[PDB]
Amino acid sequence: RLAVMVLRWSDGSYLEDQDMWRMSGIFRDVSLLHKPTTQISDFHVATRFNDDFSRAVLEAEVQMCGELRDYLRVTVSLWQGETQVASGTAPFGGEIIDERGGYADRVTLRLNVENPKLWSAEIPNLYRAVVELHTADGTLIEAEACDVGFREVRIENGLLLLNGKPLLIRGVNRHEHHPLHGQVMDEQTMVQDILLMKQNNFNAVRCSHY
Amino acid sequence: PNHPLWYTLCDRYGLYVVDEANIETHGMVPMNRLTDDPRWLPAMSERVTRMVQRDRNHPSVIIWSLGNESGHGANHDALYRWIKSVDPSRPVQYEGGGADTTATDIICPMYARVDEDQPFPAVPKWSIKKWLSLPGETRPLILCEYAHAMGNSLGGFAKYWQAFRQYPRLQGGFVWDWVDQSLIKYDENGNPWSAYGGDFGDTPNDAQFCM
Ligand SMILES: O=C1O[C@H](CO)[C@H](O)[C@H](O)[C@H]1O
Ligand SMILES: [Mg+2]
Ligand code: NA
Ligand code: NA
Repeated sequence: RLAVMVLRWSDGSYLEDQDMWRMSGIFRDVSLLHKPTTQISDFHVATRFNDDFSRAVLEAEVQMCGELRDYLRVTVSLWQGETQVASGTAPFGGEIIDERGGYADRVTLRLNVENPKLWSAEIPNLYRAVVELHTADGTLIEAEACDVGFREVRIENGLLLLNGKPLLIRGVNRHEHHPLHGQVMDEQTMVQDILLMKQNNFNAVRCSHY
Repeated sequence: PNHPLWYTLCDRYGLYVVDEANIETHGMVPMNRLTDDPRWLPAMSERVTRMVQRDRNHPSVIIWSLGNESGHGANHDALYRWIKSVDPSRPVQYEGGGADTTATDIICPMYARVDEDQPFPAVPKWSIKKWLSLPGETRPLILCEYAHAMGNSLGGFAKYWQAFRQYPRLQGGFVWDWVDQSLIKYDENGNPWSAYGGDFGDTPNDAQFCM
């Protein structure tokens, strides 16, 4: 039996003075997750490109918690549909960063990807990255994953560029609101909003203000 | 370069002067055919250097000009640098080749409009408000020529000034121009009348475009 005492007001309220309905309660999903003692505690995915985006390097930094051993390994494989385009395996122990050494509980995989399909609101090309925590000899401990969008966002010479091209933001601010359920969001409402936004030529949204 | 007395009078009466080298090759095709030719560098340099050596002590002169309508050639970059080198007390400007080349410290377009762009190939005349904020541009903008006062003209003059006052980097310009270039001729009765292009048998000529 869980017992949750939710307070409407707290010092946290001072930082939540957004122009909207002031409500309270457990308005988002509550779930139970089970992780192995030796687990993936965090992972970052980055994509760098060459001048003409004809080549890319996907770097995945993976962090673990628990029993650190020489047999541990991390394998990051990249998929395009059911086709594995790239894959890298390595043991833990990041590069040396300071006089005390490096992160023995971390590893960074670098995967080369030629002529990658670039992500944008125009064409949302996505790849699937699977992060496997396992023993060198083949035993999977646990796996995590995310959709990877190959795109570069940078500001150059005063212009915001996406994959090297200047963006023209056709955006709108969107609060999480429902006339019946309040600030509780559901998939159907989210999908409806996105379809309506894209149907009306919007390509961007700002999470006002949270 | 003007008659020497002009600067003395501008010094004493108070007028900011733009001293310009006697260099204009507008009729060439392209406009920079000679200014980009190193063989014409010597003749051009004398027109710039001898000007600076003559007028550099005049306080009314606040800006040096490399000339007018001669496109943009390497000779302009060289002479631009020569002046910056011998006299760092005054900015150097030049409109040829786009009004914003490497040969000018000031974006000095001619007849660039306030809000409307004129996207000419290679040498576009952007609306002055838009010119200022082009990616990477940081220089001030002063039109070397604007509000062409030919005949019944100067319509929209107020639009320029509303912009000059609102935009810090839009610091004005020079109207084109001061006085009609008409010449006096006399009829049979001996009465005087104002004449222009072609009234002297001159041809080809561009008629009233001198007024
Ligand atoms: O400045 C604003 O204007 C909007 C007015 O509806 C709303 O209050 C936004 O949250 C606030 O950022
Ligand atoms: Mg507010
Ligand atoms: Na101004
Ligand atoms: Na004229």
